Amino acid sequence: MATFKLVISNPRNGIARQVEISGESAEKLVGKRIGDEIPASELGLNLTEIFGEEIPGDVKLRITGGTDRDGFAMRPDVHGPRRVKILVSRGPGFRPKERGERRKKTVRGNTISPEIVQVNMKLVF
Amino acid sequence: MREIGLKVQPPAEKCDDPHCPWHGHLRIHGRYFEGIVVSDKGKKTVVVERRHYHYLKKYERYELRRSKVHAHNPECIDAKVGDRVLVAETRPISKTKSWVVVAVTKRAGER
Amino acid sequence: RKGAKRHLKRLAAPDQWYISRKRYKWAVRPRPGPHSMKTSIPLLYIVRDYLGYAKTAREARKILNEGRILVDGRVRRDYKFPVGIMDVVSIPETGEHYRVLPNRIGKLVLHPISEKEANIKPLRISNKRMVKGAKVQLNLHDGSNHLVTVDDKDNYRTAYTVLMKVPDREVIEILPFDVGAYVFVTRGKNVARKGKIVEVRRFPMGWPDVVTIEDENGELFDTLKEYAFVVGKEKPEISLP
Amino acid sequence: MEIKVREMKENRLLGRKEIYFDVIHEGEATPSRADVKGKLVAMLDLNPETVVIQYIRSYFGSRVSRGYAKAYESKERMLYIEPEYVLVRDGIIKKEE
RNA sequence: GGACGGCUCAGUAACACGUCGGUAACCUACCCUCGGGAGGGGGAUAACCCCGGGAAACUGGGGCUAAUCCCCCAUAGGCCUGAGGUACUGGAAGGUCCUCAGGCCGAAAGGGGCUCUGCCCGCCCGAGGAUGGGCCGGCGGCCGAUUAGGUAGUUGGUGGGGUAACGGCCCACCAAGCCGAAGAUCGGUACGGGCCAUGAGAGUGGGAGCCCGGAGAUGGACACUGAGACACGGGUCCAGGCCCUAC
Ligand SMILES: [Mg+2]
Ligand SMILES: [Mg+2]
Ligand SMILES: [Mg+2]
Repeated sequence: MATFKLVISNPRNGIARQVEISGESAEKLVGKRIGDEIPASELGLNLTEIFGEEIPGDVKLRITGGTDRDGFAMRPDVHGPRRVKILVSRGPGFRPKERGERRKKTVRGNTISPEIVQVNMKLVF
Repeated sequence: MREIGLKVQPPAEKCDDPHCPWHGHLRIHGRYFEGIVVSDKGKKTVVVERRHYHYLKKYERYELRRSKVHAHNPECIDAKVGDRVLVAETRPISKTKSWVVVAVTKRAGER
Repeated sequence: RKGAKRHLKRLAAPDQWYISRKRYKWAVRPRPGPHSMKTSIPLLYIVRDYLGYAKTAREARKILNEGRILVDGRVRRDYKFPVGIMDVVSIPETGEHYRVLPNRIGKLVLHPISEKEANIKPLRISNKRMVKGAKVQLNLHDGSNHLVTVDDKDNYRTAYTVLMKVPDREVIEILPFDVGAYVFVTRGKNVARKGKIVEVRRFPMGWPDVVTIEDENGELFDTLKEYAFVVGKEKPEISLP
Repeated sequence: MEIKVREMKENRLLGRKEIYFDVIHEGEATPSRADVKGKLVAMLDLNPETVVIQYIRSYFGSRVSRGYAKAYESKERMLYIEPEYVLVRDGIIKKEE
């Protein structure tokens, strides 16, 4: 399959909702990178959606990241759909405790693939 | 003319490298001794030999012990093989050189 | 190995502390401070062991943090603070003053004194820089520093002594290093010995200068100029032993 | 029991009289801190609320024990300076749970 | 703050150790003294809230906020060079200081608490000291000649680079030096010492336990951060081995 759990985030409210897509909408998301806007109109999810009120105009989604089935987060700095194991020193995919820790962490690349599960989406007005 | 800390006659001519105590910026500190030159091949580099006697507690006797030092030789003091030079300790000038010749008593003849 | 020392073992301690070296494992490592490790002892040992106002370091630290012990007119709350030669340790609540001075054995002792002398501290000058502003910084043996001017820069010389009023730091009574000057030795073999200077020898290179000193009983002994501390012109005037 | 004081020195820094004393207990066991404290306040009209006994040590072949006690000017100084185990021993404090 | 302490003695025949000395060839947070300063702006982000992902280890997105967090500007200050004056110390000035030039780098938390108009704990710069180290040198301490020639950046020099700092430490170019039969080189063994055992002593032997120093943290190699580590309870890779796993 190509199903995806999208966490949509409204910054106007500071609020978020999880919605699972499972078909050709998901397959349309496939191939997109962090930084790529998409409209909920074609994506399928309604506009009086789970936020209930404060309905948008036809506000457009934008990808911000997400994790895969094995738990590794996409890093926009990395190009491709595949995983790498890199020294990072502060990035998404690493929460450093000491001042100069620099651990090597496995991450996923920016562009979406079937192996993704969590997909973070800010709605952009 | 400067008066480096140990009273002995300076050279006559005054033109040298900065690694000369009197005419350059080299400093001397620590220990100083007289010794005999046994090599003068290297440019601005001689080998000075001491000869002290070492006591053996067991055999109640003495043995000679030679010690070379590898000093710097400024052209104002062009000490040659045989001369009783005065040598003094300074900073490292090379891998082996940490000493500098300052004065001479020449020796055309030896035994 | 990888860095500095934060500890001290009581056997590896200075030889001039009166410490009871085998009773425990550890000793107070002195902080960096006025004097050196060779001419100091920590205030904890002074409060607990010498004077006996505490059997325990917790009591001593409580005292020091209450502020009952001055060192040259200043409250010292740190138990690792170095207290050195010719230092004045005052306890006002008890009306006591002590001069830290060395013994003939070479160890540091507290000589009792009164308030008048307790407002005095003699300082061997020990160096003299020219600092910005074209001012003269006297660099004194307690690691202290005094600024003077290019007018009396010549009245101030290196091995001289300066009497100092310490809670204010006002120079009184410069005492020069000359012949006839009364002197108190601080280190060496002839440690807590005193007398008048007789001679000085120079010794070309970095070999330290040496002074010949005449005691009260007419004897005549040498030591180092750096270990010769001037206390007076003809009389010690600081109540030494 | 017989108390015989050796030394009684003041400490204004901490605020306490420090008493060193002998307890002669010929023929009896070395006495209890309670009894020693009572006899001590009597011998010296001290405030038992502030008197604290540090040690009573009996030696080999002596039946003359040696003791160190402390007499604070204030119970608050006593509770601040003196440690909890000493206070518990003299019974000033019931261990707090 | 964690670079101490604590453990071990593999390696190492070496300036590793001991001792005398040197650093005018260097670094030093905490601490002391003195002398000065704290001006003007700005920003983000944890915690928290919404939603989570992943077997775990771990980790994402959005919203919100502060600081003794972070950034900027200027003033001080720091470094280099050039010129000259000769006030300082030193045994001796490539040092300090004074004046002038050209430049580059470039601070700070007037923060917090009280009995608040004063006090306490604090921030930055400079000068020195102290503390702790780095580096240099003289002397000193095993075996083997069925190990005799060794060395090729090797010895030195000129000029540089680099370093906290001197240095063939490294580089370019010049030369042919350096070590050695008083035993080099190679091999063997070994942490060094204070000390210990023994013995009339001379001496022979040992150098786990306590202190001092050194080195190492499965083997090997490399870095980040920090005053300080190439870091036993931090990081990365290889080798080797083991553990959990939803492989
Ligand atoms: Mg700026
Ligand atoms: Mg071994
Ligand atoms: Mg193991």
